[PDB]
Amino acid sequence: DLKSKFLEVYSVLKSELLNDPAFDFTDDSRLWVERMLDYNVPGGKLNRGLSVIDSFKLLKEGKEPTDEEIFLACVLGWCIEWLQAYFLVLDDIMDSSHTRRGQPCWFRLPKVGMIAVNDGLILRNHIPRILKKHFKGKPYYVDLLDLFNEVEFQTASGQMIDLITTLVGEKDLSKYSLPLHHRIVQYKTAYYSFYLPVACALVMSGENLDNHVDVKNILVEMGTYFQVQDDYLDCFGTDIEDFKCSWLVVKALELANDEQKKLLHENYGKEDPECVAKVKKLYETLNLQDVFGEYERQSHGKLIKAIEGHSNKAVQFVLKSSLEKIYQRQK
Amino acid sequence: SDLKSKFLEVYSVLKSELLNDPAFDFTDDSRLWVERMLDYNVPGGKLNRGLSVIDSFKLLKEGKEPTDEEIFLACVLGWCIEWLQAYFLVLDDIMDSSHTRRGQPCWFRLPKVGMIAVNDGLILRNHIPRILKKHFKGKPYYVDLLDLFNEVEFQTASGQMIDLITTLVGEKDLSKYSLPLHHRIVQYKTAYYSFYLPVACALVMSGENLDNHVDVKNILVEMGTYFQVQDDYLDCFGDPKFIGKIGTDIEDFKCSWLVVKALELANDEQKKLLHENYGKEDPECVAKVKKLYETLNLQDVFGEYERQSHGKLIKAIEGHSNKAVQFVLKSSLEKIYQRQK
Repeated sequence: DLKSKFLEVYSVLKSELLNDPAFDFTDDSRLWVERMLDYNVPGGKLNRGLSVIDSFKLLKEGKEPTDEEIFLACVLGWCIEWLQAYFLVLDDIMDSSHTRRGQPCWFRLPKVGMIAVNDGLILRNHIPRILKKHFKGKPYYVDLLDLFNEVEFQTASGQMIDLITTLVGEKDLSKYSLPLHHRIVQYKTAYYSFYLPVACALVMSGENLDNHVDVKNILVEMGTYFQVQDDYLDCFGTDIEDFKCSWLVVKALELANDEQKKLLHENYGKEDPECVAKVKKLYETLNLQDVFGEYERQSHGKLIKAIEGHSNKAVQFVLKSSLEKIYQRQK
Repeated sequence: SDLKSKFLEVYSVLKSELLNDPAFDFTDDSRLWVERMLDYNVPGGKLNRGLSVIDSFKLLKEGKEPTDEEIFLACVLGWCIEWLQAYFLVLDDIMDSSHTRRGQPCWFRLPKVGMIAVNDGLILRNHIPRILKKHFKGKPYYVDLLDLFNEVEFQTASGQMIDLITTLVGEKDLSKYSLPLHHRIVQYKTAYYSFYLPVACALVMSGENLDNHVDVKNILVEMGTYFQVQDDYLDCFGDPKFIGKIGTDIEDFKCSWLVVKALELANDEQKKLLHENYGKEDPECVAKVKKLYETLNLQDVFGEYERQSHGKLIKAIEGHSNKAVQFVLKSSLEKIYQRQK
């Protein structure tokens, strides 16, 4: 129903981009861009993109959204998926990764290499082209541009602190802390994964985003909790191997004794299954599955009370639906 | 100079504002990181594109003295152009596996940076909206600024794409290289951001609608194409002391204007000579290619191209109905006509 229409809208947007009047395409560059698009953009699960349409429908009370609206919401969802693909291509380059969704990373294919860097740029610059094409006549056009620019800035800044914390500070693991993890996760994932889709739906609904700081705070907290879920599922996956500032290692560094904190310092993300076995058993000995369960339900309580504090029924429906889609997930 | 010093003072102001940005939770580490990256990559060049914004705005302000506030806003737009260029240059140095820029190691070459520089490029680009929002959000031409910068960035990235896939992908047949492909690469990769964008910023500040200045855009794009032809010529026949570096376009198998004109002017033996020497590093082949350029008299062909381009541009410029616009375009032309650096 909606998902099929979303993929159809992908085909529409790709056609428009490959007939863009701002660039003089030839067969070579048109085929290059179309292969790059098909390899990097539509292959994911597209949850963030479709949540735009979901949120827009719930904010239109319990009524029917029209046809234009459905198309527009799909276009904004695809803008979010384009943003994510743009970040992922460059992240795979920076992480020297090999595989994504079971296929080689874009930059790993022999005819691309570091060209993929520029491809990342292309992906990002497709978002204005799309927006201009479908929202230039709308009165909230500039709000869209400001929203996407600010969320992109925040995601890049979160990636920066993740990079510097890890690669520039794996001397002392003491560095990893609970506020540092919270900040990294809030800026790198929460704004674009949870705030941005609902903010798109709100802007389309005619709302001023400056009157919805409550919604933004709640969604940022919910995204932090989502990424904690991700950190937990990576181990219970190469976070330990990659010396990442995971929630699990941070909680372990706060709950262990001097001997177990010595164990962590002397076996964290330093190659070999050996080293990765010791970390997992330290996690078991501290019973980090019960700490994560307690954190999980406690966060759930926080979020539901905060959500029921809001004065708009549709907003409550949106936030409650977002929460239950991830509550006690295994994937 | 007076205005260059004021321009660098405006850089300091913009950097302070960016390091106190309310949209991000800075700590000592990331604030020092962003400041070390900004100072290393943004203010160290010649800032010609940035300062041309102020020059163009003052030329368009026929008759009525610009305020200090207007000069500051023009400086801000010039710095946005320099930020865009810095972002592109950081990523280009990564893609080209370069080693040094302006006599110092490339940002990604420093041991504590490496591939972090990729994300640093992103940071640089996303500084441009932060700056614009900070200083122009209340202006009625704010959205025109955003559209201008987004579209020029799209066109620059696309020009880089066709340059990369022309040079790197496929086999390395030198036949593909042609004059239309060179024109397309050069127009989209350099001309829009180096020549159109500064003047367009000055025009937007003047209250103009850019949709009524397509002629200006055409003239500036053609002028930027001519500028990059000059750069291609000087990369081989220029002076390394005056330019700053030694040109390696022949080694790097670039779709230069010189090799294209050589392939259109040579005979079968000289085109085979070109096929068997262009694009390898060792100076024997480079010297054969350069002396072929000499025997083909590519210097005099370039001189004739330059004076034909000058005549064309002068005629097109004097076709325009606004004298201030004509002054802007002629000032842009005479700064580069017969330049040596």
